[PDB]
Amino acid sequence: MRHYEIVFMVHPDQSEQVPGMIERYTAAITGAEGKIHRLEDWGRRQLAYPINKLHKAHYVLMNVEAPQEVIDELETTFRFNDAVIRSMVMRTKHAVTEASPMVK
Amino acid sequence: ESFAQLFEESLKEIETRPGSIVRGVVVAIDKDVVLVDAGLKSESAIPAEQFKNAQGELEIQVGDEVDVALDAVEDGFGETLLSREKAKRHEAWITLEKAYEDAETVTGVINGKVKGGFTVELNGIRAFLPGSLVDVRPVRDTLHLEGKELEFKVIKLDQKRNNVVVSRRAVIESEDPWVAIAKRYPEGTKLTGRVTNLTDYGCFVEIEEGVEGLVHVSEMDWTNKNIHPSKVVNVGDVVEVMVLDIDEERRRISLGLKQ
Amino acid sequence: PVIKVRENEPFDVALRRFKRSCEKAGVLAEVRRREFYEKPTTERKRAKASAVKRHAKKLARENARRTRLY
Amino acid sequence: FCRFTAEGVQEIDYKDIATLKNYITESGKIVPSRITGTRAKYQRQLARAIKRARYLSLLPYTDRHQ
Amino acid sequence: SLSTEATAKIVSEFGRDANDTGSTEVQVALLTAQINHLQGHFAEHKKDHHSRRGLLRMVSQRRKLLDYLKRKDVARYTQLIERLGLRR
Amino acid sequence: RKQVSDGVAHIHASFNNTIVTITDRQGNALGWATAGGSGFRGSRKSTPFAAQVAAERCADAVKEYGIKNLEVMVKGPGPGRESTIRALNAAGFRITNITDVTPIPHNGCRPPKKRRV
RNA sequence: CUUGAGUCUCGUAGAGGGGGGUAGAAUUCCAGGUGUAGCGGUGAAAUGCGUAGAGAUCUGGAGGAAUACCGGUGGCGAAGGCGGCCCCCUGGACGAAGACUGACGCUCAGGUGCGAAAGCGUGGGGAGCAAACAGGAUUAGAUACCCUGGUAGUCCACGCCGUAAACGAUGUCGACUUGGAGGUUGUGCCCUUGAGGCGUGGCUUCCGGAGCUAACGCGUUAAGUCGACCGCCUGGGGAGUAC
Repeated sequence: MRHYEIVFMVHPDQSEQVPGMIERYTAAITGAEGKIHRLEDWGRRQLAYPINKLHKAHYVLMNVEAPQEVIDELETTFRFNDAVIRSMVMRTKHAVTEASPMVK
Repeated sequence: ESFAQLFEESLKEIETRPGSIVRGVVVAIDKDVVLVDAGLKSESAIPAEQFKNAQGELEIQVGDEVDVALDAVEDGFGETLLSREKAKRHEAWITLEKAYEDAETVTGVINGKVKGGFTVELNGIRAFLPGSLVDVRPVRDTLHLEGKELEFKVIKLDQKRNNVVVSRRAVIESEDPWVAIAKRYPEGTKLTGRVTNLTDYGCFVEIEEGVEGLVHVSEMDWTNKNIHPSKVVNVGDVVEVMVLDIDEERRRISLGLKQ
Repeated sequence: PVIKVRENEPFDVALRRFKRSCEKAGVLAEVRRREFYEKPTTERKRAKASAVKRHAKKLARENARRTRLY
Repeated sequence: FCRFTAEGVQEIDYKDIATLKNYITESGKIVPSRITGTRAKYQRQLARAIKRARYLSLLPYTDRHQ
Repeated sequence: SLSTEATAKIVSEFGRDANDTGSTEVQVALLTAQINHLQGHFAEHKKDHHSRRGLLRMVSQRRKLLDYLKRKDVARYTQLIERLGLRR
Repeated sequence: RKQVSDGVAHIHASFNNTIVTITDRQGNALGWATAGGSGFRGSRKSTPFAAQVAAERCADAVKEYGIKNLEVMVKGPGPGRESTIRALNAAGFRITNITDVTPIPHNGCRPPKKRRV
């Protein structure tokens, strides 16, 4: 429908919970016949500045071709979920399946 | 008729833009201005200093032929950029010749490293090379008789920015500038750079593969303020300069000359 | 303009470096600019005026240069 | 002497942090298109990318802040 | 704007050839649909003045088209206005 | 008083008056001095010399703490900026870092109106 | 009938508009730590804040407003105007080829809408700034300029107001007439042999030719050469006032 690109940052103490969260997110996307073109756990990462007093955080990239309702839902979930510190759902023109420059 | 049209495409065919075709005949000499005519719209105001060879006196009388250069047209009145750069292409060709047989042989004599590689001079010109290139091993030409005769065996060349370090003695043995701007960095790496334009606060020596250096007015000499850089150095000349400072961000490498 | 004195570096040199850094930043200039409120109009005017001046310097002066002074 | 014209990139990436880092100051500020010689079209894109990065704490807003 | 598929559909219905697209009637239909779409938007966003300008322009264009149709060929116009449900 | 080897010098350099404050690395102020305090008033205290002497005074004040290493944080625009740090150096601390810490907003609050003189 | 006008296809750049989120810097205040006599301010002072612990400095919190750098005689918009980042809804512009419609056009008195800032109404909000006001200076006086404070207001919602040097002091639309140097945004070809080479469109900054102009100047974005429609002027004041 519309090709979004999502990057969310999880609190580093909840790093072991991340995979489950990712799975959940994927599931929702799948539900509305939404494809998920790339998905990249960047892992624990040093922040350029300390958001909410903490210096590292766990970054997950995820590209999705989904309807906007589901995106909205995801956003809502993120906002209420306290594990995820920041998110940045961000539209894109194409599917962009090729890997990110920091993974490579 | 189409005589002229054909003559035009003929004359297009029998010239090119760079200093390649040795065509300008020296048709008046006067100190301090040479002048040619390479089939261009006007005659060059040549310096005398693009034409004296290795000890200071002139070499070419009337009728003699050197190509100059091009791709710059009309600053008001006149035609060229200097033929001496011409010469650089010839030097490049000889350096390239190495590749064929994996060994360019001339003479290289390198006494010392301004910036970590002995300086080698070929014919009139002198070039700077990275520190390893001067010696094959750890021999070091400091114990060799000063300004000794070998050749140059090439150690390293930078391929974009022109720095070539060559192999003295041991005959038997045989986007782009700004990401990795850490090569000439570390505090004081001396460089050989041609100055371009002196902006009454500066001199703008800039050679190392698409960068910009200043050497502004404060150093330049050992007088501060009364100096006026046009009096004190040159126009278009390869000099002693080193970095003293790099900002890889606001591309201002601030070189010096008082060293 | 965060700076650290290198091992066996002179004080004066360090100071100079710091100064240079500051200059690069344009921190002082920025401060000066934000001392008082500039009306948008005024800001616009300065920018355009400055531009005009620059243009004048570049072209008219170049034209003058073509002709010799003596 | 623009990099992005030569590379021929379709869009500048905020994730490509290293690349961004060449166009950002020691103090964190985005470097002018006069200095870098970046093309105007690309410059804006680059700026946007940088901004995005800053939001994601990939690049810093400034040197001092902590 | 109007989605491509929707536009195509509109063209097919009103246009005689279906490749035609520029038929007056077809154009009118296209305009009308757009107007309808924008009504919803403008109910929500009453202060979106700039956008509303475009809508107004579109409406004007439609009116003009209708007028043109009327002088040329009355029956067709009548048919069109029955189809779309344009009071005039 | 507990002696401390390393600390910070905060140099608040205004247009009218320089204030030097030596503190520990954590934030807790040890001593301070000012150009206004050093026996300079009006025209005099808005000068580099004044700033320097303030700095000197400050240094003198934190003698008992036994401070060898010192990082400098320079704030605001003023004469007392280079001079002050020089003075500090003279007074004989190993100057470790020289930081600028001027508060630059990213366009935030409206400044006061421009003076008509 | 297809050259004007419009529709469709694919892209393009954009501070165009409306709505909802969020980020970081800085100011202010609150609470607490450290610390000690000044701070602040000016031409110079004083009012003012300070030993009831200010200023400085560090930690934590609150809240509002605006968005450094990018940033540009850059961009978009009918004008007014529009500037962090993200999403949702949404208007226009331009190019590339085709395909279609077939004069459907231009202008517009009345009419209708949009229309900076200030201002008004009701309800919120209120950090900073600041008409009014107060004090301190300056001064012959100082109902000002400068300083210290400071309330409407600025901010948001929904209404009204309908004006500005609302300016390019230049109505809109179309056609035609020598050039140069740029900027920006497409696009065709070319060995992109490289940041290039040769074109071709849109918008745009400066200089200047003919011509025009009282001169200043304008000059393919005309103030030139013409056509279509509208608006407006008829000495200065009285007056854009009175009724």
